[PDB]
Amino acid sequence: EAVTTRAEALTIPAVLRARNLLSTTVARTPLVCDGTLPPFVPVAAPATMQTPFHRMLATADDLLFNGVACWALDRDESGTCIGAIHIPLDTWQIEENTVRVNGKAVDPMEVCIFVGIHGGLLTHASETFTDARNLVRAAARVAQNPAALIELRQTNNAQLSPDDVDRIINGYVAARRGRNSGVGFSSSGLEVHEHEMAKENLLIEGRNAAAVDVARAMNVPAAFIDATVQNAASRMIELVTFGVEPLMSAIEARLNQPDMHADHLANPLKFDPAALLDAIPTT
Amino acid sequence: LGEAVTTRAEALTIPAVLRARNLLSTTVARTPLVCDGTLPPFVPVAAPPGAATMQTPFHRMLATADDLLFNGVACWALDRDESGTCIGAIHIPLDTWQIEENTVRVNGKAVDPMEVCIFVGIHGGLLTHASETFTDARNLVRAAARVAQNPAALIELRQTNNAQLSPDDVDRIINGYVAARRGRNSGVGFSSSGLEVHEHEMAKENLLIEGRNAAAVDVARAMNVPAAFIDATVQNAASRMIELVTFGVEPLMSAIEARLNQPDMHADHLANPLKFDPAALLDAIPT
Amino acid sequence: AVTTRAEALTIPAVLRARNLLSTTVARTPLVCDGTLPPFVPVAAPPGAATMQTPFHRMLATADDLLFNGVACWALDRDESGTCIGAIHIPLDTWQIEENTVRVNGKAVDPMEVCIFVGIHGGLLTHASETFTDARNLVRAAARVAQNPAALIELRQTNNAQLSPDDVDRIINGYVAARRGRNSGVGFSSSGLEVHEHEMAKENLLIEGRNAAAVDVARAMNVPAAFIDATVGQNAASRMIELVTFGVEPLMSAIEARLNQPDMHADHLANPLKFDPAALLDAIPT
Amino acid sequence: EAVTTRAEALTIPAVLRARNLLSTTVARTPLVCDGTLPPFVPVAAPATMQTPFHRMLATADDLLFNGVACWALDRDESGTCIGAIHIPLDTWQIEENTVRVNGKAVDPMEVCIFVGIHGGLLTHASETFTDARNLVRAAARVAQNPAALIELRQTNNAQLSPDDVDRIINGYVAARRGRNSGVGFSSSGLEVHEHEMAKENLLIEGRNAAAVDVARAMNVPAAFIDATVQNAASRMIELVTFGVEPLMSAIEARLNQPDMHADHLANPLKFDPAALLDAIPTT
Amino acid sequence: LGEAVTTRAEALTIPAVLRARNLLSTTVARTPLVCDGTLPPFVPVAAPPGAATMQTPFHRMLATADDLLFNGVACWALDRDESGTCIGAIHIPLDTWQIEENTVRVNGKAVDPMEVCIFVGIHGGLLTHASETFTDARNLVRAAARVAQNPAALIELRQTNNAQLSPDDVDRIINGYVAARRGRNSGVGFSSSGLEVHEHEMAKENLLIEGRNAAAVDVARAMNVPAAFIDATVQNAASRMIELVTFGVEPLMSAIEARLNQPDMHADHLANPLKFDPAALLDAIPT
Repeated sequence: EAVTTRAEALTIPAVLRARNLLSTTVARTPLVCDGTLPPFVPVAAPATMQTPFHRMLATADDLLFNGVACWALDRDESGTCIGAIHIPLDTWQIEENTVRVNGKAVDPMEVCIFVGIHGGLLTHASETFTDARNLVRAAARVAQNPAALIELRQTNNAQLSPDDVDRIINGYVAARRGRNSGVGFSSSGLEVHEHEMAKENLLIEGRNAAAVDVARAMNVPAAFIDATVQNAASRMIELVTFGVEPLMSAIEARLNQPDMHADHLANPLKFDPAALLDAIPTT
Repeated sequence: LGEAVTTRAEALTIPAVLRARNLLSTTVARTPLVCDGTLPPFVPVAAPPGAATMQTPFHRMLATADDLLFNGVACWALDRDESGTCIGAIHIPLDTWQIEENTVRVNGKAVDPMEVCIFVGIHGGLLTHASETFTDARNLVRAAARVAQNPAALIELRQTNNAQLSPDDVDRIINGYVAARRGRNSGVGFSSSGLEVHEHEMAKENLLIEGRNAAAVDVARAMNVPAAFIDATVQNAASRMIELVTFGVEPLMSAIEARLNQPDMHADHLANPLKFDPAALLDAIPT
Repeated sequence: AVTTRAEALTIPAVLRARNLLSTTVARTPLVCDGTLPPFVPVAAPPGAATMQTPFHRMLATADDLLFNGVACWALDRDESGTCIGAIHIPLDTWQIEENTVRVNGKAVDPMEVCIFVGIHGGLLTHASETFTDARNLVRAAARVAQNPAALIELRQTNNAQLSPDDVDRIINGYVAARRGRNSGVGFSSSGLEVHEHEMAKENLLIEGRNAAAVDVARAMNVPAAFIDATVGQNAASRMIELVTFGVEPLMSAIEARLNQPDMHADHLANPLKFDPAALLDAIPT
Repeated sequence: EAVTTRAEALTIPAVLRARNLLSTTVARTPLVCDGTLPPFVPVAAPATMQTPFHRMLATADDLLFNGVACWALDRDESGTCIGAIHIPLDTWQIEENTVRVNGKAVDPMEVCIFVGIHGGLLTHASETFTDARNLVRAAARVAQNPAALIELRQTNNAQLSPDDVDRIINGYVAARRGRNSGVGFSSSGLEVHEHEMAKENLLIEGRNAAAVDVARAMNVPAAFIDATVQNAASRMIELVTFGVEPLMSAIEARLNQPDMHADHLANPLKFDPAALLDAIPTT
Repeated sequence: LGEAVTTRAEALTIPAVLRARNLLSTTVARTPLVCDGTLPPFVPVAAPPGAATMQTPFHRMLATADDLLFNGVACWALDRDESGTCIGAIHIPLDTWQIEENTVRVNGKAVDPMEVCIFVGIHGGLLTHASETFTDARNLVRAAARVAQNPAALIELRQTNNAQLSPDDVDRIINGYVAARRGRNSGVGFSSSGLEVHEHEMAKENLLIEGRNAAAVDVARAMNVPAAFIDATVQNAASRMIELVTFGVEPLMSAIEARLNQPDMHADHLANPLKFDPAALLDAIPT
């Protein structure tokens, strides 16, 4: 019941909330340059269009969850890359040293692979995500059924077959699972005794702790996802400085390599977070 | 996993570790290396244009910060040309190099000292020092998962009666409870006559609640970051960054600088030393 | 008991305290009104794969002084007899038998080493109990959080005749279950009852943990707020705070040694000083 | 198990922390004078060198712990004292009126003895130090073994030899001391009963109280050693004014006597705490 | 010790006493004595250059403040030369002088009144007045040491059975518990059949906790210092010093001044009185 996939991760609201603060901001922020902007920047797909926004957003998710991302390049201008589109992770892999898209081995120059700032959440945060999800599930089982263990205790001296008891147990299971709105009959001398009574404060406290741990794994501060432990421009600056900016740096790094942007040394490509603050309306 | 936390992978599954790591290593990685003289070729170039090691200078530093933090040492494998001038350098993984006596071996083959640059950290690595506190940190979360719903570690089945019971009779009810405790039959078990279940070893919820936070602060401490930085409980971005840099990152940056400023790496270290530029991080912050 | 540095450094507060102290010394320049003594910029001579940088010499020296109260440099002297390089050497490689110093086996000329003397006899002597306590306290909480009972009693209720081995294996049953033998299910056989005694005091453990940490800070001459301990500012202030009370005592000890004729000829007129103001200049604006 | 020695005192972190705040500051602060500084000020040992820093530090510790300190003087200049080195306490003593170093009686002018501001901590603070140390030891015994007294209570009517019971007791001792992870077997009718259950709050509260009492004996304010009940320059001033300055006054007193500094009346020797504030870096 | 706290040595083993003492007596000692006229010879000179009483003027005042505080009186033995002008004065211990009728005796030998100067304090000495509160103060700490681990002062061994037991039988189990209570056998004792141990006289932890602080405040009160000054619970250095001087020390300084400003000690007291200069203490504080 582990959380091993993105789909599963995204069902944890903290994960989803952090992921948008992070991915969305990257996709929102433009790439910028002194001198001529590489043609792939404003153009993804010239069949199925993919907007530049979506290319970045997709890329930002890949790097976060899986630690790696691939663009498919259209280098036309003999040499230069004039478009790139994001392509899903299950659509490429790296064999020994070769790279293969759709199972067909590809020329290295057809492709741009990104490496992230670690191996990806699905590798490192699987445990914490699993805990965060489970905890909310624990609270729902136990809100009303606080005792994990129920004992049916015979006090008379009748000898009952295995089957007899299997039957006795079954009536109380139905009653728990809601039959007759939770009324059960203990037949003759039997007494129910509840054991392993849930520790309420630990579930409560643990829930926030889970939320803080998610914020941690995801590199956004806990206050940002309303986990308990400033104007818009302040928070965005804060979010960018400690949260988003490391993905941006990894992404710029790749992009500023000779295969993508041959004038990178003198005129490096850079994300422009300042653009986001300018979009903020003025009081 | 597992038992103790002894590998980097295990540790990074602890969110406070991963968060303390991101703050430390990514800052280092983002921070430009800078010189009043002409800048050394290796600084802008990690992997050369044509290879299957597309290591960027950012990932080179990042991996290095990590190596230093967890293992206490790091290696770059230098590309020296025929004049002996290092024109690029890549970080290589710890498991691919070593030192025997005075010999550096990379991939099992001894190598010229000069083909390599080895960095010594600020201690012996968190994998040596903080291994116990990481185990504790991770173990605490798992206990709370077990414990929250099943607080009592030990169940006793106690006979209160002289009732004749075969061992098979007992085996049977033990199994039914064992099934319950794994959650089959919706937690319901049966106690034959005169037999009573008693709960023992009830967990201390407060110990576990405080312990969790305490575990976090101890991770913060081992990793040389303030606990409020990882949201462990005890202003603007520019101040937070200065604080992080001043006490968290400068020791690592200082160590890296130290090594880079030796003559095999930067000959002109004395007149024009090669320094990280944290001011660059602040300029990047918008207003 | 915690008797070695290795063990000490597994206490997070010890590590944290030590980084702030030792690394801060290491980053601080030794500066001179005259021209610099040649050993200051040079520790290990030029070399090729790894070597002791001057930063690491100081770092290593700071630790030595802190944990053991003394530290040694192996001096490199020119034909004029002045130190033009100094390398920190590990403590398990030198001893001081008489007024005579030996490194590895051999006795050595006083002029080949520089021995520093710290501000006390070292945490490893003075703070061994606190370190031990701090460590054991964290381990206690880990045992205790799920097994709060210090003593379990298995009480025989009937008058069956048990044998030492009978008893012996019955305990083993419980030790087993306490390890998780049938989901921590044990069977109390109509003459047995399990009783828990000596329930752990959690507050005293929760408070004691913080108390331990504060004791560590005290021992290491750092404010408890710096290692994030609790007791019922901008980077610049903290550095100053950390330097004035935290680190200046070491620097002063190290300065005293360095300001001697074997090390620094012009010390009377132009003494060698650490320059903590450099640490503040480094802080971006 | 009393704390009667310095070594033992220095194992109490509060004692150690106070001692450095106190001794270290004195050693750090220079001696100063209008007109010519006595030659012994900058020079201790011209065999085993002792730095001036160490001379003061050593002296400051002696006066604090034992209330008394000795320098060994090298008066060369026929009359004047041109060097002094600190010498350990077990290296000198005062017989009836004579002073003896290493068992050999010495000329009074070979020696400079200091008297402190009281008889020394090892005399007055032995009890408090003993309590402070013990308290932490109490908490460690009792964290997990809160009951000081354990009773093994026979309920059957068997007559047991002294030896029998000696044996019974022994099994429970092992179990306490950790054998079988604290599982013990009470054989037949015996019941364990725990008595003298530790008073938790008193150990907790008492610990801080111990720390405050140490601060008290040592003449530093409790906040300074992080005991629970301002920029650098403020605290140093505060520390100097009420903490260090009394040792400094005792030390100046001796030094400003004719045997050491013959121009003391017009040009008295003085500690210069202001030097410490000047060393503080400027924001 | 002991029983009551009756000697100065016992009292000084109480940290609040020692701290209140240091603040009071050392301030007095550090504070210069000062005159608009020419300054009396005795002020700069306690012990002359050649003697085995190397008493400095600082220790002279210090000892005197102490004498006054604890015992209510102090003596200086004056060195008067043949003109009768006092050229130096040393403090001498209380046990070496006394007054019988109108005669002062030093070391058992009557002496000329003029060879001596005796100071009268502000009360009869804390050793008279505060003896009970010092006992209480010290006793409170010891109780908490006993009590913390062994809260119950009295153990009862109670027989619940008509069981025949020799006195020797009883003596035996009493001894085994007595051993336990001293900590032999790791606190474990044995109760023979029908015998039960019962705890009685459980200490009140709060009484002891509050009592401790209360004891401190009462020490503060007896010694004329504010409790926050000894960190007992209820700004800058210059203000703290003024406060201490104004209410704590000036009465003692005032008393000493009084005596010094009589004609046998300072003839010109009227025109140019001899005054302590607390301002000097403030000037010594750096900025």
